[PDB]
Amino acid sequence: ARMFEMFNLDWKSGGTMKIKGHISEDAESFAINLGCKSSDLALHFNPRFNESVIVCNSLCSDNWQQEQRDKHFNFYKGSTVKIIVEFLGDKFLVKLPDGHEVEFPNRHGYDKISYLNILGGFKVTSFKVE
Amino acid sequence: ARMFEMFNLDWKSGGTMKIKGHISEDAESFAINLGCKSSDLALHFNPRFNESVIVCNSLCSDNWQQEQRDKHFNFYKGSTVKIIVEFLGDKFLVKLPDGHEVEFPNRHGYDKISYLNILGGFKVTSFKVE
Ligand SMILES: OC[C@H]1O[C@@H](O[C@H]2[C@H](O)[C@@H](O)[C@H](O)O[C@@H]2CO)[C@H](O)[C@@H](O)[C@H]1O
Repeated sequence: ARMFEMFNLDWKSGGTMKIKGHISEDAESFAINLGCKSSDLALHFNPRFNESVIVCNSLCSDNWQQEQRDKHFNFYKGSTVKIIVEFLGDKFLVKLPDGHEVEFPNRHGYDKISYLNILGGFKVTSFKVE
Repeated sequence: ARMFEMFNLDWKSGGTMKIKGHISEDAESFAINLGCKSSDLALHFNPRFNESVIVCNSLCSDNWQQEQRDKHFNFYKGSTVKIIVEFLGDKFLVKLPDGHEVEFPNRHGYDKISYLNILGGFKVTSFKVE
């Protein structure tokens, strides 16, 4: 379910967002979604424990686009983790705890991200945006 | 007017929450609301620029209880402000940047808070809950 939702971010290129939180002992997945509203997302970052893969995708009027899969998966159920997202113009970059970077294109050319939600087995304990 | 909403907080007595953010240049008020759901609030903390007062209250099934008004008002439109809230057994203590504390009684004897929202002219930039 919906853990966290924020509206009216005014997050722009050069922006950095730091999300720390607890992954449920029973999690099968969680997602950090960034866009302009629930049905329009620049970045859906979704670690999936069953397939041991991080899937990224974008959502356009509630239509999912073509996903990207990263098999560098060092997430653990029951743990507290820090995820850093950077809004880098033509792409998003997600830095993981092990220092791996997941890169995802800013396909639809957002210049501002106003909406965030976090769903699934992830309880936010710290959030910072600049 | 809804800016930030979290569910499943699992925040318990002895916990501390830090909410720092930017008060809109054109803000008239903002509110930090903590409780069990949007209709049952242990704490509604509402600084109002049109009255220069902080109104506090609790909400019991969409009924407001007795207001507590704090005339100590050192808030400024357009500024960034850090607010700390401590969940104690008898009360919520809200620590303000200038050292003033607002003590609001824990009228409904909550020992767990699962719901937070922030409304109005306040953009969170740093949130932490423990
Ligand atoms: O008590 C919190 C509650 O206040 C409402 O506004 C009040 C106002 O504080 C009071 O002085 C006047 O007599 O009645 C108003 C309406 O009941 C707000 O509507 C609500 O948002 C809360 O902030």
